[PDB]
Amino acid sequence: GKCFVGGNWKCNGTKESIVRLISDLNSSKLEPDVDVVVAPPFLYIEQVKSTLTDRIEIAAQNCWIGKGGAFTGEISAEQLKDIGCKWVILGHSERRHVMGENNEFIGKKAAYASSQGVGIIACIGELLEEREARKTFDVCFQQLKAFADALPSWENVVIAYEPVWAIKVATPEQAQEVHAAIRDWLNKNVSSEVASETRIIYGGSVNGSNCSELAKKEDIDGFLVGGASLKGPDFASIVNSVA
Amino acid sequence: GKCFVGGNWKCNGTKESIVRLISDLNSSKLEPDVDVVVAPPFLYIEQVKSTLTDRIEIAAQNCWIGKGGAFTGEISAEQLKDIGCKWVILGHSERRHVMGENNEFIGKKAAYASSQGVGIIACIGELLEEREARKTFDVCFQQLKAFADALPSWENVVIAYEPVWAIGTGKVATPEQAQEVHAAIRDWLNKNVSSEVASETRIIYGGSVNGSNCSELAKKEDIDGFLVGGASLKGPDFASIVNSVA
Repeated sequence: GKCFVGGNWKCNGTKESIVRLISDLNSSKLEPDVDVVVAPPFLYIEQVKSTLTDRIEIAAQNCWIGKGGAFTGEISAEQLKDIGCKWVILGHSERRHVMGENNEFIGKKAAYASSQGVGIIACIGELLEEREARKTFDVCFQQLKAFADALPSWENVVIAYEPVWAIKVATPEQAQEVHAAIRDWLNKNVSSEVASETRIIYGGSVNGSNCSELAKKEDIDGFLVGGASLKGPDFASIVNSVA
Repeated sequence: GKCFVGGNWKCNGTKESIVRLISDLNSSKLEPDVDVVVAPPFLYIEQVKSTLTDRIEIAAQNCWIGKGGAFTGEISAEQLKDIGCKWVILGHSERRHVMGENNEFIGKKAAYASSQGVGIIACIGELLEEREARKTFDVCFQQLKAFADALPSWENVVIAYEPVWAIGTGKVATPEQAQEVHAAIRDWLNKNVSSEVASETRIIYGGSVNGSNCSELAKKEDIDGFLVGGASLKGPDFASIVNSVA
């Protein structure tokens, strides 16, 4: 098994800014035993695939619930396959909470994307109001079950825990607390082999100056990086922290 | 005062299929003095921009309500401007009725994309039940109002009337029915915005347009062109639709 670091560029970047980011990612020294993924906005995925080192695999940030057709504005998983993505981010907190995506909806995307041979970065996490109600685990478990009930296999799936409730700062102990509970849930509700093989990555706010103490935690297998992924040096330091 | 014909490819296409569609579009002869636009899925916009005749301008099919940032999965209007789009489709019936976009949400996108210098294809239209209740105009007028209240300028705005019962159903509106609504839209613009906006703004018909039925629709006084769904995926068919509006 290998640790996993994904860079979610979110809704950011231009042709010019992405040339510079690709330049700095290409010149980075990245340790070889980490799986590295970046997720550009749809428009720029071809430019990234063409000029970024093939040591880094490419993810998209979303897809539609089913095959293509009369869904203006949407991108299908078979199109993600066609353009060269190996991964798609599903259930990101911003799509759940700004954009209203519910669990059944996200579950349909996971079933369909995996059916097209695209890996899933499956995002889960609870709001501040839910943690306060002592429902951290109820919410994360309900979200995991929706992925589990839809997926044909866990082989090409990574789980990202997003402490949405922080937005204070989550401690490495609070992060590890959830990652352990997630891995336990897999053990009890899927299998022992899935529980040990599935990477569980931390998706709270992470940069090159706070990743090292999170990386030491037993059930933190890497990171889903937000804003720090827009800068080569910061991102490379996060990659190298889990090597 | 030019007619306007847009092709909405929707969620369709691969590199390979789009090569074939681009080849067919490049090989057609398009009558001059028609604004022609195609809307590829986000992934393929660069490939289209690079290899499709620059006679045809490029649209995107959606964008976010405001500037970029922490909006995973979304494309901002300044990114559309960066990549070479001159138009974005907003308020398409599929985003309203399948994906839940409401009038105010759509209006925010329209205002923001306009602020980035991207043209608007503003879609309105009524459901089968609403036409059955004789609310066609109520609904269309409310949808126009939401665009008019949000838009800080009507430069580079085109209105697309899509009778939702006609999208992908093969039940095209008759030329008489379409003309009736287009006339009402233009009168609404005359009364509620300005007579300059009313006479200048292209009002295009969407809903099962194909190479057969475009000629009689194009004859109507207030139908200024088309927003083409399924037929835009076939190069020769789309070219005959462009050529109908001369």
